[PDB]
Amino acid sequence: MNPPPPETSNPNKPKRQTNQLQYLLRVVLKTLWKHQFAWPFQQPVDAVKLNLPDYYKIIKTPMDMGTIKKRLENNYYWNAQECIQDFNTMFTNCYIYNKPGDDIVLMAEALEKLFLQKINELPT
Ligand SMILES: COCCNC(=O)CN1CCN(CCn2c(CCc3ccc(OCCCN(C)C)cc3)nc3cc(-c4c(C)noc4C)ccc32)CC1
Repeated sequence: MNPPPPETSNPNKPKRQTNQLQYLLRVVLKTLWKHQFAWPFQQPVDAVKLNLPDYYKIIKTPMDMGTIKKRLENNYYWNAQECIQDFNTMFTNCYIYNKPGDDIVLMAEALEKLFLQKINELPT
């Protein structure tokens, strides 16, 4: 079955808002979220609904944009790099589990290229 989703809150961690984290939520995440290809990435991979019995043997660090969105909304991230790392993990998991040329891989590739375009405009 599925593991519990990644934590989206950490009560022991202090919180702050930064210009880069605001930009990651309001521009980066929002832009990817509305993309034609976003739906498969808007929530944790559900291995029982999608019938993927080996998914969590192969992918031990799941990540998805629904989790990233809640993390941003909950001020879970202290450093903007934490959020960028989660996006990268999401994309890399997709490339590891699936085969090159699969529909989902070409969708991740389009989302990643757009992610990189938006991250390039991150404010100082
Ligand atoms: C270039 O390409 C052209 C454009 N693409 C297309 O036109 C092709 N299509 C796009 C839409 N896709 C949605 C399908 N999809 C979803 C949608 C959410 C969902 C829907 C139904 C469901 O359960 C009901 C039962 C459903 N059962 C019968 C399938 C549970 C979840 N989440 C996915 C995660 C994964 C994935 C992730 C991420 N990492 O590894 C894997 C595995 C893969 C595919 C996924 C299909 C292909």
